[PDB]
Amino acid sequence: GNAKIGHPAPNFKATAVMPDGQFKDISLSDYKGKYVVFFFYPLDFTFVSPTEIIAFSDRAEEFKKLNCQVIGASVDSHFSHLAWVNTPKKQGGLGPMNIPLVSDPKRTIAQDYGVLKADEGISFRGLFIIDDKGILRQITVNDLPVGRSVDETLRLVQAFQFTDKHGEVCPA
Amino acid sequence: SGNAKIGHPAPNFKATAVMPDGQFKDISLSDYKGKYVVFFFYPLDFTFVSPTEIIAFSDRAEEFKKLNCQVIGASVDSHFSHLAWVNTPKKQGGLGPMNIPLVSDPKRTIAQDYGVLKADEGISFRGLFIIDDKGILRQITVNDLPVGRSVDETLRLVQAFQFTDKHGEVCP
Ligand SMILES: COC(=O)[C@H](CO)NC(=O)N[C@]1(C)CC[C@]2(C)CC[C@]3(C)C4=CC=C5C(=CC(=O)C(O)=C5C)[C@]4(C)CC[C@@]3(C)[C@@H]2C1
Ligand SMILES: COC(=O)[C@H](CO)NC(=O)N[C@]1(C)CC[C@]2(C)CC[C@]3(C)C4=CC=C5C(=CC(=O)C(O)=C5C)[C@]4(C)CC[C@@]3(C)[C@@H]2C1
Repeated sequence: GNAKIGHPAPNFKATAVMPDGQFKDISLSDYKGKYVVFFFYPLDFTFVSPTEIIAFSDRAEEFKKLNCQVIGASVDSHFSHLAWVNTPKKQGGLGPMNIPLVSDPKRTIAQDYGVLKADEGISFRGLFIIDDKGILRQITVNDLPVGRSVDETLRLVQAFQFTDKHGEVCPA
Repeated sequence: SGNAKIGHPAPNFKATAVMPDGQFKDISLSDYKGKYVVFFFYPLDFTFVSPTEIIAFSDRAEEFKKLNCQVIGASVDSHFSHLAWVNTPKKQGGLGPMNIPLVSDPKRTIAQDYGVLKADEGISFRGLFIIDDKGILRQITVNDLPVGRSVDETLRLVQAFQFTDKHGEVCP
């Protein structure tokens, strides 16, 4: 792919299901000025991904406190995303979301980020930390069965922000 | 770039390492078939963030041994540089005695194979790779230089891959 540490993260423009339940076309560049956590999950209506998606959504305020936007993505259609959002949580659904969920039906965003599982047209569990200038700072890719940690993601975002500011602090 | 792809054999290498007993030995990734491997790069010796990471993995090597997991560190520095850093006591800014081997990659080919060579600076990013007992790459982690890695998170991942290896694999 085109995701390289220290280089601009690949832009994308894609339809997402937004927290209000409506569809909107969004771009990574919409979020310049904020840190971004951009994470891929394989498919809707699965059993490892909902733990991650719900954790990032439940804890969205902790990312907001770090001026950090979280965005999820999968190759499944935006209609499929909303169907899972609208599935009651007690039946295995996501429930209302605090983060947008991008649809990548052409697989070009996963390819751009180097996380397409080519023999099975879905993304690996890629997670990318992009700074406020659009520069890629961190790459995480898990094989399909193993999920990610919101605690670890917050540790990384905060640490990148602290090290960003080091030489810019008052010299008193 | 690089040849490190999830679900494919992790790129083999054969290189000089400083072993835990303080002596040089030429080792290969394939030496560790039958065990999980955590293989991690750091930018160069005698630095300031890297020793904290190296010493943390070394100090906690027994937690990986309990998981039948070998930890291996690497950088582009010469094998003599590694030994001098080990031979410098921790209280004077060195590593002190190590429980993990440290691989030397002076031709930069291992860093290139794993896709973590930083262009025109001749050093690796903070790459970390989880390789299963069959030699297959399961996890990719790459941090930009200012932010270190977590032993807790690495153990979480190794444990999670070993957990999911227990159910549903092609050979009963
Ligand atoms: C007329 O234009 C202006 O006033 C502009 C601002 O717009 N100031 C400006 O250019 N200062 C200059 C000339 C240029 C910038 C530097 C060299 C670098 C930072 C600086 C050492 C420094 C950093 C940290 C605080 C400081 C004092 C505090 O009371 C405090 O709370 C904080 C947190 C001081 C100690 C005040 C002086 C300081 C700002 C100087 C002085
Ligand atoms: C499949 O080959 C056979 O069963 C032949 C008869 O044809 N038996 C055979 O060699 N038995 C022996 C001698 C004895 C039985 C054991 C020790 C145990 C299972 C085994 C590790 C094992 C399990 C799972 C697959 C395997 C290879 C594949 O290509 C595959 O798709 C699948 C799903 C392999 C890796 C092939 C070797 C394997 C069968 C050996 C070898």
